[PDB]
Amino acid sequence: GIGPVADLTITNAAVSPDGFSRQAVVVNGGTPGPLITGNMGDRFQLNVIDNLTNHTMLKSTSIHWHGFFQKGTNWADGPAFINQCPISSGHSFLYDFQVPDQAGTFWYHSHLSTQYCDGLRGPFVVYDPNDPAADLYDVDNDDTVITLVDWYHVAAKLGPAFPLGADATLINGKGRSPSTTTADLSVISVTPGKRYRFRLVSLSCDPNYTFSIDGHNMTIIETDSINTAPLVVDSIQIFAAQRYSFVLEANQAVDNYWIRANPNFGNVGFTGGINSAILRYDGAAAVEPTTTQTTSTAPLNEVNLHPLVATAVPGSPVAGGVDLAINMAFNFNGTNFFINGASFTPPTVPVLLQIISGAQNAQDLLPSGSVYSLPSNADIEISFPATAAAPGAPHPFHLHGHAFAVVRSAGSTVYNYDNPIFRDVVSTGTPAAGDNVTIRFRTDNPGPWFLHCHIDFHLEAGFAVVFAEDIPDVASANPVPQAWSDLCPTYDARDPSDQ
Ligand SMILES: Cc1ccc(C)c(N)c1
Ligand SMILES: [Cu+2]
Ligand SMILES: [Cu+2]
Ligand SMILES: [Cu+2]
Ligand SMILES: [Cu+2]
Repeated sequence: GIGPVADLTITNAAVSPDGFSRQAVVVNGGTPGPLITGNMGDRFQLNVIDNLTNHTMLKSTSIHWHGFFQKGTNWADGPAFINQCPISSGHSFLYDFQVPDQAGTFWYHSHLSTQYCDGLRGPFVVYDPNDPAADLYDVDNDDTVITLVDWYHVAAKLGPAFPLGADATLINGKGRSPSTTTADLSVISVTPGKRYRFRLVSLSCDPNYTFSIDGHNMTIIETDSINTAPLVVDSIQIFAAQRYSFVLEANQAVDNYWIRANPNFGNVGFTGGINSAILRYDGAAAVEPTTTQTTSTAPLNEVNLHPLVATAVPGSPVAGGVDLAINMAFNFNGTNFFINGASFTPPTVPVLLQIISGAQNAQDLLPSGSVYSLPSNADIEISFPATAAAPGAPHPFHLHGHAFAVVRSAGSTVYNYDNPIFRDVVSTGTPAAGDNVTIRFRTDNPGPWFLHCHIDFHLEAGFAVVFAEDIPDVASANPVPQAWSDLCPTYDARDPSDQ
């Protein structure tokens, strides 16, 4: 892939991953952006060159590196109006951060409005030179990365506020729509007897996917960048922005096998080969598979996921047994989402800048009602009670700057204070199951961090909140480069359309 130091030139271009031509936001020439890679400990210097020209998809841009804690570099997190002002067309900005005690599968994508739905998204992998699970597989490179994308024929700002289905699922950049069943599919090669570490990443904007491979099992060894105890699975339900590394042994008869990624809504099923890709054993003919899907008897269940290494759940083994506990009461009034009676709306001055400029607490920070103060070095517990007042469930919630422990998973009434996995994106389940997904984390990273549903269309509608973590240490902990301090002046000078 493209080493720790690289340029990411953003432009507009007509594209047709599913056979349908449409203008989009492209990175270095392609929508599923280029795979970015590096090793644990590597310093990353990703220069984002904004050469966009299309206002309707927004000439401005900002990029978030999903999963990375960005400790000491809160200004490079990406969230527009949270940690920075957007980059302006004709300008470039350098994201320069280090990745220390982190290694696994991630991705990058615009964090400006719904722009990542229009194409600014790509996979990001950080290898571990001494990976604990290295002995469990033979191949792990550019070809074992699998990306899932919900592709729309209509641009994000031109279609419905809430699409309710993508025209086609893209696996590794390719796929078919009910109207383009002869479009080329992605092919993933495996050689007999070899074990592969496949890195499954959802770059989705709304759909969650039920992923499976005909005739093959899958051993999960990673969830959202956290090393996981090996778990043999039949199928994987992956929500927006989640990731899973699973080992697959090419131990079946040399042949072509269907790789399925069935979305929860939109064009479901596999008629005409949609929502599909191809697993091709060396020696197999270049033809479509004809293998049949069988019933899943070992579905992945988050509750069955455990950290590879013993990792203590912050706080105490009791409900609320924590320093600060917060419940997120979800709501919707039609066009907009709410969290604790507030509907997020981007402030003009980015929250990081507000704090650097003197912001002393939650009351000062804007927008009002969407910011929470978090004391440093403390245990936090948050609950997301599924309420039908919030349509669109299951809502995958995401926390920036930290990995959290899922003490209670969707579709379960258990509270695990001893063995829960840690991850950064979690499904908050749904209301007939009486779900009440609950997570915990320790405030070990000073700075303002976003917390929101990763269904971009819901984020755009205000389904978000901001955590102002340890406000006093914020400015000192996150020194900002000149280029960052210039972002806002150059962005605010732009005319509404001359974006
Ligand atoms: C409001 C609303 C209704 C239905 C779905 C599937 C989403 N995402 C959002
Ligand atoms: Cu993130
Ligand atoms: Cu994200
Ligand atoms: Cu949502
Ligand atoms: Cu985010």
